[PDB]
Amino acid sequence: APRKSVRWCTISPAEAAKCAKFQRNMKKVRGPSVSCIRKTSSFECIQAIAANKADAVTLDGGLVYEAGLHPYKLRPVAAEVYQTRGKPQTRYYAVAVVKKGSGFQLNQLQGVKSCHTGLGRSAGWNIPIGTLRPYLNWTGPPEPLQKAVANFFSASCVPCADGKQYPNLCRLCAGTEADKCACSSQEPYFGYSGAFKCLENGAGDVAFVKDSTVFENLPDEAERDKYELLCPDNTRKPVDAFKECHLARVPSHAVVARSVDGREDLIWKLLHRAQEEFGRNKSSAFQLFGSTPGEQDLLFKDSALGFVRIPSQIDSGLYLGANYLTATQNLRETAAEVAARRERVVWCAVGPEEERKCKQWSDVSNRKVACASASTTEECIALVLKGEADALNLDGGFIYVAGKCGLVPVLAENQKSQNSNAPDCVHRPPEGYLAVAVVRKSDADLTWNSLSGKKSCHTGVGRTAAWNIPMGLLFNQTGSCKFDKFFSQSCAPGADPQSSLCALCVGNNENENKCMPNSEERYYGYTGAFRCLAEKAGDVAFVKDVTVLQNTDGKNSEPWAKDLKQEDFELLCLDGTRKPVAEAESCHLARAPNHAVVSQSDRAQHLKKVLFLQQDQFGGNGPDCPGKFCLFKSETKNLLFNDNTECLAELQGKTTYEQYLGSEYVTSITNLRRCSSSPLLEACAFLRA
Ligand SMILES: [Sm+3]
Ligand SMILES: [Sm+3]
Repeated sequence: APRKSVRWCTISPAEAAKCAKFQRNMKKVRGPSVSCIRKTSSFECIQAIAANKADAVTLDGGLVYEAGLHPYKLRPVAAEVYQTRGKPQTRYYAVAVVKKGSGFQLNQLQGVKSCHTGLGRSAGWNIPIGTLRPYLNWTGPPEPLQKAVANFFSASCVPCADGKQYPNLCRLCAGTEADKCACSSQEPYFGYSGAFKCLENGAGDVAFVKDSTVFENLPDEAERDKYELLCPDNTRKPVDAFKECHLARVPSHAVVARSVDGREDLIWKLLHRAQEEFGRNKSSAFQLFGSTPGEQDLLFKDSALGFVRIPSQIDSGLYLGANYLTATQNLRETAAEVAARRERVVWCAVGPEEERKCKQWSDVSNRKVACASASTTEECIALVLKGEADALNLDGGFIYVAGKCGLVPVLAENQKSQNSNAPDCVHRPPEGYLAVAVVRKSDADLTWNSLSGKKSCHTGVGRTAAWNIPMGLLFNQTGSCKFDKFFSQSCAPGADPQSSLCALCVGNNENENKCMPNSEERYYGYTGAFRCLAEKAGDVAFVKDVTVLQNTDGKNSEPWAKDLKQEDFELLCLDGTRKPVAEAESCHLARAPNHAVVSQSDRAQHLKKVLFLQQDQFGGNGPDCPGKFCLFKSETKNLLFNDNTECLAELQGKTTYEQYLGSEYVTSITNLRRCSSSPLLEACAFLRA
């Protein structure tokens, strides 16, 4: 029954004392217990926990990142919350404080003495040095960045700096013999405050800090008018306009632990009660977010409202978020590397057959596109979220989540629709596709009204054509959320494998991977679903009219198909009517949005431009399609895009997810969520807040 005490990793004599007072205040409270291990730095604290020598340490963004790097695998368990001047947050602005009349503009920093909180943290280093990178003249990765900055500022006070090799980086540090440049509250200038003083005492001319710092020691407006903000555009404004003025915005500091056996469950209890037993003015016997006049920021960041518990799928990268990981990694990749990465495009494949495919496209384009894959649509969405990946094709069903995660649909898949297949596609308004209800005419007693407890084949859950529309419908008639209970059994990969919904699925040829949601599941997607009913594994196939068409009457030359015939298939129609496969126009459940590639709005454009190129060299009329590669072709296997894709088009202004899918569906979908919820939709829920 008992569960251990949280080992908290301190960093200087200061921290312990504080940690101390906490542990005891804690027990005096009859709350989960604590303890303090003792090392010398945040970087150290990391390793310690790594080797289960301890369990937690509140970390800076910059440090979180390192903490997540391979060997250690640390996770932002909890997040602090601060000022904002109004509505509380987990994001903070990174600035530059200089004394009125110092003159120099941010682009002029060469020659100035500068202050820094410590090595590698956001506000003081990560953000700043990257900004000024364009004036460093530093070979890149091969040549130590320390020497750069070293030689960029006349001298300075860099905590954790390797002042032996680059003494200039700790010159300014006012610290005793070895306390000098120490990487803890033993160095007076270490930390936000730290830096501010380093500027206040005239040591430096520019401090890189937290947006609240200044107000965090200048209680009197007057004093506050003595200083300013170096805005990235080259002007200077007042300390309280960080809002416009700032080098960057960066995510909150966080309580980190182990990828595995972190004891998350003990940590969060500790902090939760802590907010509650000694946070914002609750008692007077102790104060979490209160530190000595000697040193600030002990254990947590001073005057932090409190914490928020991060959801678990969140692993650092993500926590950070794109914008930050790129630049952070940017300070350790060559310019070349850099510009390289900016000009290309990494596509995110789901499943092997696809990666293969992405591999082709790669070699065919001469690397203008490269590849990033994984086992689940979710998965490739995250990757874009993290920045290992730029983009991929989504179906409206994933559009919705992607959109929830802040991504935007760039180009649309436009079928060789029918009117006039001239370069109309490009401008042609995406006209949609019909999700139909399919079964064996053979089996006619059957209707839409009959599907209670029968066999169903779904292309994928969380997808439109199949899942979304029908279940949504069924949701409208059953008044109940037990999706697995409706059809006797089912085939719908990405469902819980030990459920009926993944009952009728066949895993790859060697029957492995039952229910995964990708092409190995021979019953996955459009085709796979049509066959699941074809091989009669089930009775009702939720798919697109077109679907049937593509594999019957000798279309797909695959055995299971081969002798399939249009006439053999009937459409269930919303009024109990059944029709042949052609009357779809009047025999469908509804109209689905065409699929849509997507990425971070950021690259929105460049994404568009090279794909447009790629599509002029390899899609519908690809001068080289039947020749050395066809982007839009994949052996009735739908690799990357639908096999009938004429091309990809302009969204006719639909630029926000809602716009593209439209209110209704969107609403249709948000209704279902009342039934269920996914991991990533949740994740984002907290990140985008
Ligand atoms: Sm910081
Ligand atoms: Sm689809």
